Amino acid sequence: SAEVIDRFFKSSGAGDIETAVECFADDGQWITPDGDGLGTVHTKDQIGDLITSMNAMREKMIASGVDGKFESPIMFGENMGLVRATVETDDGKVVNRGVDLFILSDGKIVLKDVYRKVKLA
Amino acid sequence: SAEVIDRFFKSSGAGDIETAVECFADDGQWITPDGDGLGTVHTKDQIGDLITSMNAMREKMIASGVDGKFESPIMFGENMGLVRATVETDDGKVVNRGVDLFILSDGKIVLKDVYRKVKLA
Amino acid sequence: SAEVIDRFFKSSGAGDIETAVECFADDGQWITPDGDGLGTVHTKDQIGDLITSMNAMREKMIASGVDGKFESPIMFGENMGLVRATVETDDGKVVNRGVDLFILSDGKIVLKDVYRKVKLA
Amino acid sequence: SAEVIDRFFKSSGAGDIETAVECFADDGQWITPDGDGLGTVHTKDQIGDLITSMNAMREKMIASGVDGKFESPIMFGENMGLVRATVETDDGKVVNRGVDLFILSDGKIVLKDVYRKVKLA
Ligand SMILES: CCC[C@H]1C(=O)CC(=O)O[C@@H]1CC(=O)/C(C)=C/C[C@@H]1O[C@@](C)(CCO)C[C@@H]1C
Ligand SMILES: CCC[C@H]1C(=O)CC(=O)O[C@@H]1CC(=O)/C(C)=C/C[C@@H]1O[C@@](C)(CCO)C[C@@H]1C
Ligand SMILES: CCC[C@H]1C(=O)CC(=O)O[C@@H]1CC(=O)/C(C)=C/C[C@@H]1O[C@@](C)(CCO)C[C@@H]1C
Ligand SMILES: CCC[C@H]1C(=O)CC(=O)O[C@@H]1CC(=O)/C(C)=C/C[C@@H]1O[C@@](C)(CCO)C[C@@H]1C
Repeated sequence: SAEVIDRFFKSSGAGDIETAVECFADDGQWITPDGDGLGTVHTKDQIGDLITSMNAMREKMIASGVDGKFESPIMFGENMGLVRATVETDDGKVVNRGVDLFILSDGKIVLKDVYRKVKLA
Repeated sequence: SAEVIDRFFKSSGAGDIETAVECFADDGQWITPDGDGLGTVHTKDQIGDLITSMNAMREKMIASGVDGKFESPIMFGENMGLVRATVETDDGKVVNRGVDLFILSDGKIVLKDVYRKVKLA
Repeated sequence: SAEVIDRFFKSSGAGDIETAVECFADDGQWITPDGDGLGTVHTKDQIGDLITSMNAMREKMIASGVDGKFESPIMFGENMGLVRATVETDDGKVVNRGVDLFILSDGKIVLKDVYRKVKLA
Repeated sequence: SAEVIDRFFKSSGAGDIETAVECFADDGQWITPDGDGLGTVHTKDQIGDLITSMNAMREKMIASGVDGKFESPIMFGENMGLVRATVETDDGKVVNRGVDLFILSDGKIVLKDVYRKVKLA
């Protein structure tokens, strides 16, 4: 169900690193679209740092008049959720859009990945 | 459910600006595929004007023998609907096609966005 | 439901022009991926001829060792079905693939369109 | 349902060639993204060899520090399942991703196909 995805967004968006991390199965992975290949894999014990570093990135974006807006997850059965994301300037300009994929197993996240429109570095 | 999406198409297609606007949550956004970026964001109080201006555009299209045809929304659970759109000439020629995304929250539209085949200016 | 889509494939695949045509609403359209634009629109009374001409095309393909294989439609609620198509040579070579979109209204087809991988003329 | 897809992954991943093969209808096809065209068709009696040869390929990949990870299938009704695949290096680098399509009929696989991001030879 969507509860673990909701919990993840709320806790990770406030810096409750420990709650956010615990949304992931011990074998779960969070794939970010950076690095040599199509992405970089983060395991559960890499994910707390990742959250912290993405929060710091978000603050720089905000200071520039840009921020991401995440919609409530759309569930496809119990084990998959799609989250629409839109990155917008305060002037009303979409600068990026994408979909966060969540694959769940047993109420935990086993895969978080993103598909984005603009391949930002 | 699809009722608010249906209400939106019927009212906005006839110029009932006030009913159409009220289909959107106060925090909702309607993204149009124009502007510097991947689109331009319209908030609820920008949406009435937008409807009026798109109706005027539609009349110019019709006078040229071109018009858009929208299918009934296909629901994915309660909170997402997809609307197929086809732009056709009176001679039977598809000139554009796309999908209108609706994300709902609490019976209101929180995101209307479009994906189109031809990136028309 | 899928019955009208199944009926359409069975009847149109055997040349029962009248049954196939009657699967379409009077306002339905069948879009083929040929012509000046992204496709060409066929109304209900253009569709019988279209079926005949596509059957004749299919026979030429078969004589060349190529044929299309259609899977059973995958339903998304009552009013949308997706049909996977694969075009294969008798030597085991996929030469095209795509998805037939069916949008239904009231048990009739209101839109049949195709998305294909190879933009064959 | 997903049972036949699960059975197929478990048995084919261990070399139980006979169980894996019997997951396919007698008319089923497994399409691999190699060959002259958009893929190559394997019938039921070609599929055992295919499994063996893909296992041997997998062992070479593993010896290079690369392996594929398959998620549990996401069902769309009874007759379609999507399986997310990610190919990763042991250093945490996604090198390929895709989706395995399964179309079922009567509890058997009638079509297995893949869509991949990187068109690897
Ligand atoms: C993992 C890739 C990140 C990108 C996507 O996933 C979709 C996209 O294109 O934009 C994203 C970047 C973005 O704009 C924001 C606001 C990231 C913030 C983070 O958001 C949380 C809630 C986790 C989800 O990322 C905690 C952080 C504050
Ligand atoms: C917001 C982008 C507009 C495009 C799409 O969304 C999908 C696409 O490619 O074509 C569209 C343009 C089009 O052809 C029409 C008929 C617009 C009319 C408007 O339609 C209403 C019902 C609202 C929905 O747009 C009120 C207006 C009369
Ligand atoms: C309308 C576009 C046609 C293409 C698609 O729709 C998907 C695709 O890429 O290949 C198709 C062409 C094809 O290979 C066949 C076998 C057409 C035969 C016709 O099939 C029937 C059953 C109607 C459905 O087309 C009656 C005809 C004998
Ligand atoms: C049929 C195309 C193969 C590719 C995909 O399907 C998705 C993708 O991009 O990567 C795949 C290649 C891959 O990395 C692995 C691990 C193949 C192993 C095989 O996996 C089993 C379980 C069958 C499913 O393939 C038995 C074999 C050991």
